Amino acid sequence: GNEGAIRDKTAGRRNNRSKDVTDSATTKKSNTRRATDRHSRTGKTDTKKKVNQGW
Amino acid sequence: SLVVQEQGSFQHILRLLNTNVDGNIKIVYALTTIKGVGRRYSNLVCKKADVDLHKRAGELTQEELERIVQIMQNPTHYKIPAWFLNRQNDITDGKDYHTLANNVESKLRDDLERLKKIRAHRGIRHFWGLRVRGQHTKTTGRRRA
Amino acid sequence: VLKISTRKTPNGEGSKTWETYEMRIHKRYIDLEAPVQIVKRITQITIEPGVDVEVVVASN
Amino acid sequence: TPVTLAKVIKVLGRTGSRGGVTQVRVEFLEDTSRTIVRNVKGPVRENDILVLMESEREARRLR
Amino acid sequence: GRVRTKTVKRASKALIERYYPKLTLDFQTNKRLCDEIATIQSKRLRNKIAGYTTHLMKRIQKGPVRG
Amino acid sequence: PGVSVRDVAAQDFINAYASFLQRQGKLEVPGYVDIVKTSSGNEMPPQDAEGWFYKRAASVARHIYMRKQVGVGKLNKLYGGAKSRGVRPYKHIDASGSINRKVLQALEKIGIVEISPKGGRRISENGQRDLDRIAAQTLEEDE
Amino acid sequence: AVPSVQTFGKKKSATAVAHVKAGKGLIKVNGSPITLVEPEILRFKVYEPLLLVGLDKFSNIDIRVRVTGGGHVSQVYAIRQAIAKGLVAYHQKYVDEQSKNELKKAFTSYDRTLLIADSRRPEPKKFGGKGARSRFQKSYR
Amino acid sequence: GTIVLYAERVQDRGLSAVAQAESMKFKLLNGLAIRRAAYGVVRYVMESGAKGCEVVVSGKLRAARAKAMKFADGFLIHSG
Amino acid sequence: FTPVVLATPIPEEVQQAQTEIKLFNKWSFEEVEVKDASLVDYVQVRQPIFVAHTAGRYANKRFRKAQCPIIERLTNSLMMNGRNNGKKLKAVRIIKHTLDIINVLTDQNPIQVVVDAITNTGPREDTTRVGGGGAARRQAVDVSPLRRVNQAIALLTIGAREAAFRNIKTIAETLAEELINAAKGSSTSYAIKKKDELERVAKSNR
Amino acid sequence: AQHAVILDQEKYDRILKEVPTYRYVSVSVLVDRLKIGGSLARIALRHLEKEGIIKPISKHSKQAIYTRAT
RNA sequence: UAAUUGCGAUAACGAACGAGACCUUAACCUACUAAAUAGUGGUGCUAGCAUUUGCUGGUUAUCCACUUCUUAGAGGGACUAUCGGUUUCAAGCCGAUGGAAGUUUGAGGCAAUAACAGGUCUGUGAUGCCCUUAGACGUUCUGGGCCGCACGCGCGCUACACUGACGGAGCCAGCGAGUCUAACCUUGGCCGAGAGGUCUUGGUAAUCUUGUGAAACUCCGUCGUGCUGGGGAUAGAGCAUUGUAAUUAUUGCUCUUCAACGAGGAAUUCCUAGUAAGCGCAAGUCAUCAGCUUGCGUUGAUUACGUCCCUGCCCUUUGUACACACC
Ligand SMILES: [Mg+2]
Ligand SMILES: [Mg+2]
Ligand SMILES: [Mg+2]
Ligand SMILES: [Mg+2]
Ligand SMILES: [Mg+2]
Ligand SMILES: [Mg+2]
Ligand SMILES: [Mg+2]
Ligand SMILES: [Mg+2]
Ligand SMILES: [Mg+2]
Ligand SMILES: [Mg+2]
Ligand SMILES: [Mg+2]
Ligand SMILES: [Mg+2]
Ligand SMILES: [Mg+2]
Ligand SMILES: [Mg+2]
Ligand SMILES: [Mg+2]
Ligand SMILES: [Mg+2]
Ligand SMILES: [Mg+2]
Ligand SMILES: [Mg+2]
Ligand SMILES: [Mg+2]
Ligand SMILES: [Mg+2]
Repeated sequence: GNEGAIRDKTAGRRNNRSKDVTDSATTKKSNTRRATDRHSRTGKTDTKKKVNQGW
Repeated sequence: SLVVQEQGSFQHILRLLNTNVDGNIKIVYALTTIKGVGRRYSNLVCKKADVDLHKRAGELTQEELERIVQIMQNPTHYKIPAWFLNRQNDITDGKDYHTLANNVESKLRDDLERLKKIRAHRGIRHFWGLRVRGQHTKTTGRRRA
Repeated sequence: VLKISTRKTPNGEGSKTWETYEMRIHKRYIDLEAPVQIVKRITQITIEPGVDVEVVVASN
Repeated sequence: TPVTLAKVIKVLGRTGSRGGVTQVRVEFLEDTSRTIVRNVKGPVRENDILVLMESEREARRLR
Repeated sequence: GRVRTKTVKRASKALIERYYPKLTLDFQTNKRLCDEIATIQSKRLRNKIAGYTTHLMKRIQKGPVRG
Repeated sequence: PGVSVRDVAAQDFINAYASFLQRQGKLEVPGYVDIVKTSSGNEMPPQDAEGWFYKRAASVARHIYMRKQVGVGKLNKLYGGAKSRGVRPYKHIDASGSINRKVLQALEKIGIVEISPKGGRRISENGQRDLDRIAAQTLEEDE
Repeated sequence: AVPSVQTFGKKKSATAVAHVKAGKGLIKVNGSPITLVEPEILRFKVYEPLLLVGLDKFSNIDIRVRVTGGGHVSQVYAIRQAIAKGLVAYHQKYVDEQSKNELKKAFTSYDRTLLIADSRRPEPKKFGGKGARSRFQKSYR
Repeated sequence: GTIVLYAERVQDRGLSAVAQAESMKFKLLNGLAIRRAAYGVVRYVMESGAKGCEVVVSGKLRAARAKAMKFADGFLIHSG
Repeated sequence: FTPVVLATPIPEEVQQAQTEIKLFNKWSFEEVEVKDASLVDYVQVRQPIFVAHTAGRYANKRFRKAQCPIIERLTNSLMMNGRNNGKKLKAVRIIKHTLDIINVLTDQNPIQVVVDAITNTGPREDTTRVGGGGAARRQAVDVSPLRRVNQAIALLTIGAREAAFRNIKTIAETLAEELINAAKGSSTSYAIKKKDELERVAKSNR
Repeated sequence: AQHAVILDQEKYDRILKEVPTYRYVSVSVLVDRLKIGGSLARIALRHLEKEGIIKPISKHSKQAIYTRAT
């Protein structure tokens, strides 16, 4: 409970301040895939009949 | 208003309420260097003490200063209201104080303690050196400590 | 003039484009001193889809 | 300190890759009958008056 | 820029073609002629047109114009 | 010639009237004046202390003289201005209706203003009277 | 009734109506003399017509001006206009032409648009900026 | 009785966008070739004497990937 | 001048100086001449005016800038740096003051003193970044009259604006002092120093 | 804090004998004479006008301006 | 030329989509039709000052007349006009005059063909397929969470003061919005330091709130360059409002506390005239909450009126073994 919360050392600004900052903090967008936008991943394919039959 | 003269009458720096006040600064604002006397408070105390607010701290008869302090630490008797006051409704004797000078340092710690001692969140939050009025603490305030 | 000013997007992406619709309300009034007969003759007829006719009486 | 005044005749055009600079031909009043092309920085029209700080070094193209 | 569209310039031609007698160096009356003789759907376009059939009229008087 | 008050520069007038109300003695000044502030949108009180109640009264009078009727709600708006909300942008804020209402009540007991039908406070005949007088007084100091 | 004309003047959204009847030379604005006008630094802007054309000339007329709308400068440019226009309006119907023209000659030859209202008006803001041309800031990354 | 309905035919449906849309819908739904369904609509609107008419079908037929078509004829303006 | 009274009356200094000469706040436009050839035609003066305020359409054409009265140009230029954008009434008064101040020192038509500092601080020739290949030297140029007037106004006001910042002297005195010091360049004025230092560099790249 | 805020007797005499020769006198001018802060300088301006020396040829807040009497 | 906008050259001639035209709004009408829901002059009734007639007010009707100002119908107006310079004296551009207006009149609306695996299945009782479907991924009720804080990045707000802060006094907009089966916009009167409270009231609105007396701004004062009375973060203690509910403080007020910030490195944004910048206000959201937006008017500049250096794009020429088209 709350009694614990204050008694708990290893807490509050003081402690965090003395801890190095990770570098995931200063990173990038990561993006991951976008140069593959047009290259369809389905592996499938329509066909010239089924398209003709419909359009 | 007028051109005056004076002998060696006025003294530069004068020490009232355990703190030092520079002369050659208008007495209203001169008073403010005391903890717990903002501009408003000083202005009214001075108005209440029958003092001239054209005068610097330096001038002022000992008696005049005498009054000022007396009123400052009993604002209730000398018909200063109460809504004018930094500690209405104590929380123990529930009287109405106006805590001044070295005493406001104490009383801040007093309250900060009462919270922590009763374990209430605001207290815990104080103990942690965090913002306590509920402001977002993600982006703001990163120098400090 | 009744203005409504919305984003065009149904979502949120894109340069924030705004668009404002407006409905124009035109209101007129004509004062007439007449008997009882003509009034109804004049109100029942001249009726029109779109125009909102309203007839009040009295001096207050 | 010699002052040399020249009256602008004909606006020639813009040089300088940016283009703030304008080419122009002038005729000094203190002994006329002699033309020189100068480079200017400010906006210019015909009949404006330029102070040639030195009176003999005309220019051409500007990068 | 105040370059006239084709509709205008084309209408000026056609007018000057078949109404040179009548018409004038003056726009104001050339304006009014248009209302009588031709159908246009906006005041603006009519002016537009007449001010140019006027212009064309104005330098025909000083030698021909192609077209 | 014959005069009004409109024939007099606003500041020249109001100071002239101000002086007069002080120079007089008849008033009714609340008493909380000297500790009050004029508007929640203000930082310090008036620096005139002894006085300034005479100033607003004078201002308040002249305003009402210049119009049909006006109430507390309007004066509160007239006299209020911008209020620094600290680090948040400025917002207009009304001034206090205690000072004003009390000013209207004073001026009336002194008979410069009266209640009005329709609403609010109307200039009084006895206000017309005395205002047109001191205005004339103020123009005769430049004679 | 006496000889009288009404005119007006406009600048931004100010509009200042004048009445130029026949009288003994008063010059009031909203109900006070023109000598009281304020912003004060600009008083000579609204005196301006009177001195442009001879401080007399008003001896046979009265002026009342009523400015509503606009702001604390635009009202001055609007009231000066209506005054000067009122002076040319009157002469046009009650005095004679030459008098009128001489008067227009003085104003135009000086002029801060005394007879002719400034077409300048606020352009509308468009979305994307707090202004009409001004655009909200951007960043790219 | 304070509200009253009256049906009423429309002077030639051929010049009604809404009518011809609901026709197409019914053409396809009743199972017609796409170009057939679209062309007959265009060639009846024209037939009903219009100045011009255009029909778009966007979406997906049989193939997984979606396409669109424009079926137009005669005159249209697009602005103002 | 022969006076004149009507109903609501017009004051004596008002009637007097006005109808007579068309002079400033109350300074003479006549006399007051531009001691440097050129700059005339680009330093207005006549038509004369009462104050430097004017709903003037001076932008909508290239050179019409020049037809604005050179005093009101000066005041136009005072009213900047974000906090003071607009605020012409503010400005106008500063000039009215400034002129009075200048008048006290050395007499002279103060509007004339303005003319002198204006002329006296315009770079007769300057410099501009020409290419020539990455390593971009500086090609000397001869600057136009308009640029000479404009720049003078900016330089004059700016120097004062910076002097005025963060000290007891008022903005009207710093303007005045800059103006006076530039009336015949004492090289103790921000403007001249910058003018002269511009022509120094312009000369050394010729 | 750094001087010019009171009225040191000799000061008043400085203010009377050292103020001719000022073609220009105002608030800033008074502070510049290694003396008087703006405040008592402003009180000086009024009380140097108690009689002459200064001719009042300009108005107000912010700017005052004065010239030697004749 | 803003324009495949035109002129002109011309195996082309003459046209259609898009551009233009058109539409909306802002500008000009002492010309037209009118107005107690707009307003003016006169007159009655009436107050104050002067008195020699005068000046300044009061009175949703005590009457009379008008339509300048306000409103919105119908028209009119401009077509870069006249004149001039320049140009293949072509389309055009430039200047002077006049003009309400001469930068597409200013600002918008509308906007062809085509492309994208752009975003949106979390707007839809639009939707295919897959998933899940009673110990639910349906739904609802209680409580917490989206705000959590060593830190990186963006939009912003307020500032470093004296062209200022503070205090009195002057005192001026425009676009809006408002309550029926309901509690919306709120004048006025009192009470209260304030925030607010309370009694009444007008308005479903050119009628009442509201002349929205907005803010910058102007004036006379205090302060006097000192982290100062610039600046107002942080924090204590009290009072009130919204709501069933305010603790992790909804918001408002009062006293106190009084931080960084002394003009900002490399870099980077927006902008050409009633524009930029400063300044507020209404509206959306909204029980309560704007440091956001959409619009609005107020004050009102400096500097270009150019070019292809940078960046971005479009066009031609040219190569191609690409055409699912350099992903
Ligand atoms: Mg203190
Ligand atoms: Mg919170
Ligand atoms: Mg105020
Ligand atoms: Mg206000
Ligand atoms: Mg088209
Ligand atoms: Mg179009
Ligand atoms: Mg500010
Ligand atoms: Mg009309
Ligand atoms: Mg012209
Ligand atoms: Mg995708
Ligand atoms: Mg969807
Ligand atoms: Mg969130
Ligand atoms: Mg953004
Ligand atoms: Mg202030
Ligand atoms: Mg109480
Ligand atoms: Mg009711
Ligand atoms: Mg401090
Ligand atoms: Mg502060
Ligand atoms: Mg809101
Ligand atoms: Mg938002």
